[PDB]
Amino acid sequence: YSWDSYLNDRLLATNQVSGAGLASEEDGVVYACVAQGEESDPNFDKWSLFYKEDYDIEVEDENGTKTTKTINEGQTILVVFNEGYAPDGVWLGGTKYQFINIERDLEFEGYNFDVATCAKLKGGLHLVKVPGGNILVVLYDEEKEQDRGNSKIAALTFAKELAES
Amino acid sequence: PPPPPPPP
Ligand SMILES: [Mg+2]
Repeated sequence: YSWDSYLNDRLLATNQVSGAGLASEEDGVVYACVAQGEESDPNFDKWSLFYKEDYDIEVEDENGTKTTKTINEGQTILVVFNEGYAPDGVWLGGTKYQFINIERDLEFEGYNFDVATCAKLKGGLHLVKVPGGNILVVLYDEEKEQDRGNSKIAALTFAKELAES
Repeated sequence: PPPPPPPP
């Protein structure tokens, strides 16, 4: 019995999300995760969706100036909650997401949550600050007929469940 | 250290 069991039974089971993880608000790094897939399938790699140790990317600005940036993925989650913007976007598992929206103290059936949403090609993610100094990360994949709104409700339901514990 | 999962 672990966080995996809990994430799987309470959230992955909804079929509304392609993956879900929990990160500490201390560093924004995912410490537990689950993903849709046929474990095992020798070859599913849930962690590649949720984690990548620091890496440099090359960036070119509109002046054609090329620089190199070190991405710390955890910091890109924290910056959105801490500052209300993402200077470099939100990066998770080596994938860049566009920061689309944040709501603070969004009310969901008697419980209030800070919720951020980010988008990528045919999918996206939600970040929800949840009890016990944690951040929930939920992924959705529009190729799977999951959607932005339904995945958010799934995440919110799970968060409420946590709050209720 | 991660927290313990909630009871089922
Ligand atoms: Mg930038």
